[PDB]
Amino acid sequence: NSIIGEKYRWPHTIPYVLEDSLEMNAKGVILNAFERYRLKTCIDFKPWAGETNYISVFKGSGCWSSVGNRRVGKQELSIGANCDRIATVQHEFLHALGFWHEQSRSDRDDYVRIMWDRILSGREHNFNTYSDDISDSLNVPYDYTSVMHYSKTAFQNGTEPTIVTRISDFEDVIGQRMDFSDSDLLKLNQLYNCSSSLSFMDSCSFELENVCGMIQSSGDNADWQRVSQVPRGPESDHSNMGQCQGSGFFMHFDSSSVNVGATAVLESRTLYPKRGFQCLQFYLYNSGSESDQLNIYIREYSADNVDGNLTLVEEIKEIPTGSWQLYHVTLKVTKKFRVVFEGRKGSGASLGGLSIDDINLSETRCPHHIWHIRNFTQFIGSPNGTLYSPPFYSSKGYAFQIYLNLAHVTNAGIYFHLISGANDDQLQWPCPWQQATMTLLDQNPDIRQRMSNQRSITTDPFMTTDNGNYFWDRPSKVGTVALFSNGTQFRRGGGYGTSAFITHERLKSRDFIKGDDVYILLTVEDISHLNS
Amino acid sequence: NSIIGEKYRWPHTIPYVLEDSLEMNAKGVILNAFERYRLKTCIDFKPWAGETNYISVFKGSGCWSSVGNRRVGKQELSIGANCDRIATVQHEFLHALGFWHEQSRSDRDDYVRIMWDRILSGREHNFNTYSDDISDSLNVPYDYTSVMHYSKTAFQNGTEPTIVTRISDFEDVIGQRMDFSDSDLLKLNQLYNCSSSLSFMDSCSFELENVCGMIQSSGDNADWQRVSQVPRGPESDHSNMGQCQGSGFFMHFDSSSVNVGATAVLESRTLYPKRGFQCLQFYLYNSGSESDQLNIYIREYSADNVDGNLTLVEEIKEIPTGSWQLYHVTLKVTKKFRVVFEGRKGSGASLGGLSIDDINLSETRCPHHIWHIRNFTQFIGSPNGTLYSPPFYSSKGYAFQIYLNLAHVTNAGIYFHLISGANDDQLQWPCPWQQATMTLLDQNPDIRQRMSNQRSITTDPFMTTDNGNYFWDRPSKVGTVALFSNGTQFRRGGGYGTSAFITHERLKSRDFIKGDDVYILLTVEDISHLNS
Amino acid sequence: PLSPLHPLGCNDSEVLAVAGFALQNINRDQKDGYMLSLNRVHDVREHYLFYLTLDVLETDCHVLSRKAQKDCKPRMFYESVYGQCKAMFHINKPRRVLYLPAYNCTLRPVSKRKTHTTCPDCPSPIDLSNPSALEAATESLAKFNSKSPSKKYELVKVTKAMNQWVSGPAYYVEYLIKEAPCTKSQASCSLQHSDSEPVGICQGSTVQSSLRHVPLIQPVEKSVTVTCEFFERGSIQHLPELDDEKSPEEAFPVQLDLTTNPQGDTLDVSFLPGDKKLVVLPFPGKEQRSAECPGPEK
Amino acid sequence: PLSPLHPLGCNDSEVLAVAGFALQNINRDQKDGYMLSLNRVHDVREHYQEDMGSLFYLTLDVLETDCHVLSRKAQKDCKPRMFYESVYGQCKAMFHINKPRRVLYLPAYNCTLRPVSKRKTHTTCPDCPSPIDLSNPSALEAATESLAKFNSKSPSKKYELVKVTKAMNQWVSGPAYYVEYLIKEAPCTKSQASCSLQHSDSEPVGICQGSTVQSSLRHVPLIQPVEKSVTVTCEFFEPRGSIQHLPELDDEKPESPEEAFPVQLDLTTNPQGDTLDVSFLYLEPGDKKLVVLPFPGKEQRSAECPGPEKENNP
Ligand SMILES: *[C@@H]1O[C@H](CO)[C@@H](O[C@@H]2O[C@H](CO)[C@@H](O[C@@H]3O[C@H](CO[C@H]4O[C@H](CO[C@H]5O[C@H](CO)[C@@H](O)[C@H](O)[C@@H]5O[C@H]5O[C@H](CO)[C@@H](O)[C@H](O)[C@@H]5O)[C@@H](O)[C@H](O[C@H]5O[C@H](CO)[C@@H](O)[C@H](O)[C@@H]5O[C@H]5O[C@H](CO)[C@@H](O)[C@H](O)[C@@H]5O)[C@@H]4O)[C@@H](O)[C@H](O[C@H]4O[C@H](CO)[C@@H](O)[C@H](O)[C@@H]4O[C@H]4O[C@H](CO)[C@@H](O)[C@H](O)[C@@H]4O[C@H]4O[C@H](CO)[C@@H](O)[C@H](O[C@H]5O[C@H](CO)[C@@H](O)[C@H](O)[C@H]5O)[C@@H]4O)[C@@H]3O)[C@H](O)[C@H]2NC(C)=O)[C@H](O)[C@H]1NC(C)=O
Ligand SMILES: *[C@@H]1O[C@H](CO[C@@H]2O[C@@H](C)[C@@H](O)[C@@H](O)[C@@H]2O)[C@@H](O[C@@H]2O[C@H](CO)[C@@H](O[C@@H]3O[C@H](CO[C@H]4O[C@H](CO)[C@@H](O)[C@H](O)[C@@H]4O)[C@@H](O)[C@H](O[C@H]4O[C@H](CO)[C@@H](O)[C@H](O)[C@@H]4O)[C@@H]3O)[C@H](O)[C@H]2NC(C)=O)[C@H](O[C@@H]2O[C@@H](C)[C@@H](O)[C@@H](O)[C@@H]2O)[C@H]1NC(C)=O
Ligand SMILES: *[C@@H]1O[C@H](CO)[C@@H](O[C@@H]2O[C@H](CO)[C@@H](O)[C@H](O)[C@H]2NC(C)=O)[C@H](O[C@@H]2O[C@@H](C)[C@@H](O)[C@@H](O)[C@@H]2O)[C@H]1NC(C)=O
Ligand SMILES: *[C@@H]1O[C@H](CO[C@@H]2O[C@@H](C)[C@@H](O)[C@@H](O)[C@@H]2O)[C@@H](O[C@@H]2O[C@H](CO)[C@@H](O)[C@H](O)[C@H]2NC(C)=O)[C@H](O)[C@H]1NC(C)=O
Ligand SMILES: *[C@@H]1O[C@H](CO[C@@H]2O[C@@H](C)[C@@H](O)[C@@H](O)[C@@H]2O)[C@@H](O[C@@H]2O[C@H](CO)[C@@H](O)[C@H](O)[C@H]2NC(C)=O)[C@H](O)[C@H]1NC(C)=O
Ligand SMILES: *[C@@H]1O[C@H](CO[C@@H]2O[C@@H](C)[C@@H](O)[C@@H](O)[C@@H]2O)[C@@H](O)[C@H](O[C@@H]2O[C@@H](C)[C@@H](O)[C@@H](O)[C@@H]2O)[C@H]1NC(C)=O
Ligand code: NA
Ligand code: NA
Ligand SMILES: [Zn+2]
Ligand SMILES: [Zn+2]
Repeated sequence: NSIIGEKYRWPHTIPYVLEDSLEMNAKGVILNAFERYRLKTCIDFKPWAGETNYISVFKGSGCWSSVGNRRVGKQELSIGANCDRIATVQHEFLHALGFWHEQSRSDRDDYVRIMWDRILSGREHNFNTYSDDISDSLNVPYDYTSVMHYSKTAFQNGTEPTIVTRISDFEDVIGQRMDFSDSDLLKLNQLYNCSSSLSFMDSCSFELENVCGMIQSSGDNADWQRVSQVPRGPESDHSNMGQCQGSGFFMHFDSSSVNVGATAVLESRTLYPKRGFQCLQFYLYNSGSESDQLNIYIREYSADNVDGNLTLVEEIKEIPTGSWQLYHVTLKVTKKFRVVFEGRKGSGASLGGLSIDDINLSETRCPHHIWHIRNFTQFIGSPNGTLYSPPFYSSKGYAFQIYLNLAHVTNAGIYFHLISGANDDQLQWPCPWQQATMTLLDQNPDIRQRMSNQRSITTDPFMTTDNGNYFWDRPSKVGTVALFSNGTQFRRGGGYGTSAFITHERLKSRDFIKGDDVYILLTVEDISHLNS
Repeated sequence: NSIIGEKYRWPHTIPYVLEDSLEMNAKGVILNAFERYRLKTCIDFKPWAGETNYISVFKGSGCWSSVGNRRVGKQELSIGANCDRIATVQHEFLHALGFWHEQSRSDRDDYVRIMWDRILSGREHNFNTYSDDISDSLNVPYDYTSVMHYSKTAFQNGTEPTIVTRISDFEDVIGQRMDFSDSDLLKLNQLYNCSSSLSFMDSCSFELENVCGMIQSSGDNADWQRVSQVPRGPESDHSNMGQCQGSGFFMHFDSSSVNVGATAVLESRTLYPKRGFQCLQFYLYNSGSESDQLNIYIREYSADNVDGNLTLVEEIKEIPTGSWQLYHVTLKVTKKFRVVFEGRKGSGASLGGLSIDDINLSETRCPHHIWHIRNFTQFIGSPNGTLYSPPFYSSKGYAFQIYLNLAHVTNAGIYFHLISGANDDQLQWPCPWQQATMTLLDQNPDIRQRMSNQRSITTDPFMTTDNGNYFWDRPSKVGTVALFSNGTQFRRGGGYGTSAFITHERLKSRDFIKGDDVYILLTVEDISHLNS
Repeated sequence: PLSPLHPLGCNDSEVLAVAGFALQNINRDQKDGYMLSLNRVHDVREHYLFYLTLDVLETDCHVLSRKAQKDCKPRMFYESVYGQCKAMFHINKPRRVLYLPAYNCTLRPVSKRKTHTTCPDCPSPIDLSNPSALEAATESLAKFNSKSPSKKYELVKVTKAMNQWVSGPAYYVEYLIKEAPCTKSQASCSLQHSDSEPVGICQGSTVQSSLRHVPLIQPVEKSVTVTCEFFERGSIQHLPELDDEKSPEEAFPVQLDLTTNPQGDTLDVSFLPGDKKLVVLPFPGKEQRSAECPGPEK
Repeated sequence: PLSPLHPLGCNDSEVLAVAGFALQNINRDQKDGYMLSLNRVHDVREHYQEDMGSLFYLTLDVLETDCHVLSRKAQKDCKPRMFYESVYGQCKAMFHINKPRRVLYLPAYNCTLRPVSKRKTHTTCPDCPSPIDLSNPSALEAATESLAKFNSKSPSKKYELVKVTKAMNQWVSGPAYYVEYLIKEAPCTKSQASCSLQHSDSEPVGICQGSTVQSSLRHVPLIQPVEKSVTVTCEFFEPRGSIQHLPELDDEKPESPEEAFPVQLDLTTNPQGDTLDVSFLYLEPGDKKLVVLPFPGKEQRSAECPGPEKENNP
């Protein structure tokens, strides 16, 4: 898989240029791909400032790259039309770092079979195999789930698969373009001696007695307890549900047996931010009343006061009861800090308490909005799987709504719709360069192990429809009348996304669907500044 | 924990000198410690050949080392009297690599409490704490199980603990000296950018559908199947038993439904040896008759024949039925090779088959002998916990027997006894410099995650007893009459080992006791060549 | 020995300028294909007439475009076409006359195996007679003709063809276009004798993927692009790829001999009425070359 | 300047030889403790008076060795102490030497030594043994336990303990004490035999290095497990001023103003000077006056006199 030679290695922080030829959506997508590298690898990207060799992104004839550092000088990397997929970018950058395709391994013939007669005439070289003389597999077994593996249909001349995996269960698995596989990182971080990443800070699932070094101080009246179940709720932790009950722990704040006003605190260990922006996330179960609350503080340690500056960052009230809920808190800490979790019994008859599990902290930007879809399994493949998201407001006052279509026998589609909002009389029409990213969260306990499915579209203010109208014009001009959940009419502008966001088999894989719930993490941002 | 500064780093392959002052046992123990480093880290040790700075192990006042590469030239490390324990050497070498003690972290006060009045007068500096600007904890939480953490009794003036861990459950956990903790390696490999090790080759527990890249060719008549249970046996896999049943998978060869002579093969992926000696180990369950067998082959790939040189290395017959058994195969492969597992139905009425799980392959030396103790839990703390091992022969014809004493309320002790053997009329008496290593295997699925407890004694031919007799003289001269399992009398020479091999709480921790079975891996070797 | 052809340097001011003029006449003699570019002079001889051998690289301008060498960038590495061109050109300096009686070229496309080991996802060229390349050419020409409100253009031939996988089939063709016969209500059509001669060249593409599209309100099948650029004694032979195994054989064996006789022959250059003759000799071989003539690769 | 003492270099062949002779007399004047070693000369002043009136007023930088002053061993056979147990400081001394009359004499000396900071030795070596109080009951116990072992091996001689000279502690796997102590010859034969020549009393006859390790590891079978692990080794022996020992340097101070080793060596406070009657100077009954002056101050260094360290820790 990897090319052999110390000359085909890039410096850990790669100099890049994002040439104007690139699409606005492409420029945007590329940067989000750089963030997946920063979060999961020791590879970083810095804008070129005179370094002899550097990668040069650009709308070329497709999407491609040379394998490894060719020490040419300006090394080109195409992101032409239909390349502004994130995992396409993560894939063409893995070529640049020194990787060939998965099916180009020396051992490949024992795992997959190449149906040579079904390939397009003259396209044989796209199915090359490299001997361990120039290709090092780095002692990792053959990976079907690789982000560098072709799909069963690559270069097909007809409706028949050119790459038949010898084991039948993996014939559709090959070709995934959601995120890096666990083996993809295993080889990359081995190749580049990656011991630490830029964005990763902490992951806590409480499956160990030392509970990630979380202390509790002199926990007032009550404290948090590492339990594997609470009689009223939940029956199990969040990290392992239909897998194992007791084999899986979480922290619990029993509010049923304490007085009104009683608080219990759980303080993390010292964390050292290296960016100044963080996303603290976690799953909360409420078993008591809606009156109980979970406040969050940040204890920042300045040199003037060695006892910290406790600052209330977010207060979580009215937690829905009898279900684990995903919460995202936006931080902006610059000094060594601790995260303080404070459960607080409200003035309401509680028969349980607050349960917390699967805590992740990264130096990433929180989603602007989240769509929690409950009772998910039955919508897949059903003609009534036409889900519409709650209405949301962009950071620029643009109202929107997401459409999830799961009626197709095989694929699932997502669409971005603008809608009439309160600020419409003050907004710029047509909608200029707002990039909407929709991500289907892989609900894995570890954030370093999530292969969440991400798509982005950028509102082009010059796009027209068959009637000569602007596609992203004011929804009250070019839009169709739709109903809100309360029956109030609204105007919904045209949808725009993809018919193949995820296959139904991929959606049913990994943890995208946990506890029959699904989460669509939404970020709409003005990327107009990327050109000039 | 780690010292801050690029200058306090050693080159990955550290030059060492094992000074003549060292004990024979100590010299032997040091080299076994170097092997734990080679197996679990990217740190290597090479005999000094003129390199400016180098470690120099010598018999000094007890056990000590400087923290990090002091760039002095000859840097001293002392392994004196009573420092000949493998984890003591692994500990003093972690100081040399740049680590302070665990309780010397900046955060230590939140996890442990130092009872200053209970410490010996003037021994305050042994409980130092280092500021985050001189010591880097490398973003790893506080580790009680660290091989660099003092015990609760370190420097005590009385019977009261000087280090009281704030959480009561871990007050005895602190101080372990069995092997590196998972956090000990996490920080070391981060510090030294360790991406790969010298000895690690493969670990397969079959908990994934790709089964570690194990292919089966055109498996004649039958194939091995990834199952989580077999009706006749076993009820579960070996990797997970009392925790989760159906979560753990394993390969199975159903012999009950095939005819006599039928074979099923499971061929590993290509492995690349970098040493020329290997230990292939695995757990085998027999559910069919004693007639079925599991032959092992090595398919070595030479450049002259690209189809390999298949060679039968070991044939496993008469497998005990209804229990998982640990097996060790000694290899000596120099070229890129595959391990071929062949189950074969014998001529006997079988109602199950052969089950295989927890396969590990390292470039280490197999134990010379193994002691499998069944129904273990009841012997611990019982006055009838005086276990005697089966008789064994050293590589030099010296007969011996191991003694496990578990009658003490708190500690477990192991003793090495020489006994009368068939070669006694031809051996050198007293027994000259035979190093006996006894290891209590931590039965973890991954060999990189085992903290097995290891002790070594070297027969000193000059050691005398109160009667003026040589301790390691011929057992028929200085020995007591003992009985074999069959009631035949034999002579047993004096025992020699330790009263505190492992605490009963540590023995009941990790996986030393899996399926109520315990394994004592034995290696007796002539180390006479180490002095000059 | 005779040796009238004196071996000269390759980076010489007179040798580098004459090679440029020789390449201009070779490109002007071609009526099919793409123009060449001077990378370096492999060897040069001088007789009083120059018998030079030059290493060339194909550019992105068709020979019918007649564009300047400054406005013609070379082809990308995945689609490169390079080779050697043996040529003879006599430059009469006192009479201000430049002529090239004969030339011969041999080019080879870059090995598709080498371009996929160095760039796995790169587009690689396909046969010009590929049905899918022909389809991509018509589909793209239909788009340009749908934009044209009074001029319609027919397809002449596919000049360059390529394929890759964006997320499904992707074809990249280049083709010559002719002004379709005047199909209007006028019986005269202004006596338009705009025959089968090409009027320009068009670059087109097709991408057939199942990703990024509008709503169900009108999803489009393929993604088409088209761009059109309008125009205003010897041969170039094309040999197949050089993938053969992993130096003995002549990479580009060219044969340019005016006369097989070692004494030579006279060429009546009457176009320079004056009785002007030109001394000729057989093709200069290896060994009698100057050490200062390997050629600086541009 | 009007200074009769000329500022001389520190690497001079003469200043390096006379400092050695001065260190020999300082070690010979001490009746308790361990001998010192010349690391480097901090400062050197030579008063070249007529008839060889060399009043060398030198400031020396010294390091304690492993030989007791009673052993009277050569400087060649005395290795310096390890880094975890080092004792170093300054020794201001005045030395008279008459080359034509073959005379060497040290009229006065004063020393100031400090043990190495126990905090610094545990940041640089956490598991290293660090010294303890000589009056520590556990050090005294280790000294008697080790002396009992040596006396159990002795088949006709018995030795008493005089005093603990060096004491140390560390953790091997339980308590570990490393003491050094002086031994005297026990009263001859208790109350048996003629016991002639009993004048061997109250004076140390040698020094013994001992140790105790009390751990719960590597031992014989239940047939006779030992309690402590004892070692003992014995080595037998065959002007106005003092060496003052100050406490540890900077364990309370996290680190220049204070004199690290403040030494006061002034023969006369008067700036004119005084005469020292050296009447024991060779055959000469008279003409014995030695010219003296107050302690040389700072800022008059030779620039080429910091002192090249002959014994560096790195
Ligand atoms: C059925 O169903 C349906 C569906 O569901 C429904 O519907 C719904 O309804 C509702 C009602 O009913 C509604 O609501 C609403 O909404 C709206 C909207 O929202 C959005 O927007 C906004 C705005 O935005 C904008 O702005 C900003 C600022 O500037 C920016 O940033 C952005 O970007 C934008 O911008 C744009 O625009 C503008 C104009 O406008 C322009 O200029 C520019 O250029 C651009 O273009 C926003 O803000 C929002 O957000 C917010 O909120 C949220 C929640 O809510 C959140 O999330 C976020 O964060 C934010 O925050 C907030 O909050 C906080 C607290 O919480 C605070 O603190 C802060 O501050 C903020 O505020 C979104 O996005 C809105 O607006 C509204 O509200 C309003 O109104 C009300 C009534 O009236 C009231 O109450 C309130 O208060 C408000 O008011 C205010 O505001 C306004 C606006 O802004 C103004 O105008 C006024 O004046 C006022 O102000 C005042 O106050 C404030 C506070 O509050 C302050 O801030 C201020 O100050 C400032 O300003 C001033 C002015 O005047 C000046 O002077 C000074 O200087 C300064 O400082 C003052 O003081 C409401 O909320 C909705 O919408 C609907 N939906 C849809 C879809 O449509 C129905 O209903 C049913 N039905 C049945 C029958 O059933
Ligand atoms: C092992 O433990 C012994 C007992 O330790 C004591 O008790 C435990 C529970 C803890 O609280 C310890 O911290 C505590 O020390 C150690 O012995 C003790 O050593 C200290 C000196 O380190 C000594 O302290 C002195 O005490 C006198 C007063 O003592 C009289 O009165 C008490 C009762 O009121 C009685 O118990 C005594 O026998 C006496 O009758 C006091 O005047 C001294 O004060 C001076 O010093 C302090 C600074 O320390 C200063 O602030 C003052 O202003 C003042 O000048 C001083 O505090 C204890 O008395 C002694 N306890 C006993 C019972 O002996 C033991 O130390 C070792 O033995 C010592 C005898 C001594 O030789 C030490 O050098 C030895 O290290 C300790 N260590 C070891 C290795 O065994
Ligand atoms: C230019 O290269 C051509 C290929 O090497 C030469 O033509 C070849 O000549 C052979 C006889 O010498 C004959 O068997 C080959 O079939 C023929 N090949 C081709 C493709 O024509 C060519 O020779 C002359 O010039 C060309 C342009 C034609 O007019 C030929 O008929 C001529 O023989 C070489 N040109 C010169 C000037 O040498
Ligand atoms: C999708 O949504 C509705 C739900 O209807 C019911 O639940 C379905 C799971 C199924 O069991 C239906 O038969 C139930 O009626 C369905 O819409 C109905 O369709 C029928 C005709 O098929 C029509 O007469 C009803 O009026 C519709 N509405 C209701 C509420 O009954 C739809 O058929 C469902 N489709 C599937 C496959 O789930
Ligand atoms: C250790 O081994 C034997 C086993 O004896 C039986 O099993 C024990 C678990 C316990 O239940 C005993 O009471 C059973 O008798 C024991 O040795 C016996 O000791 C008794 C006196 O206590 C004596 O009269 C018998 O003759 C012994 N032998 C037998 C076979 O009974 C021993 O007491 C056991 N000790 C423990 C604590 O397990
Ligand atoms: C990016 O801008 C390129 C030129 O910059 C323009 O002028 C400067 C001064 C500034 O105002 C800037 O904002 C302007 O965009 C431009 O070449 C490129 O355009 C794209 O490609 C050309 C050939 C056209 O097809 C055009 O419609 C395209 O948008 C700009 N890129 C994008 C993605 O907008
Ligand atoms: Na959990
Ligand atoms: Na398993
Ligand atoms: Zn690729
Ligand atoms: Zn230590």
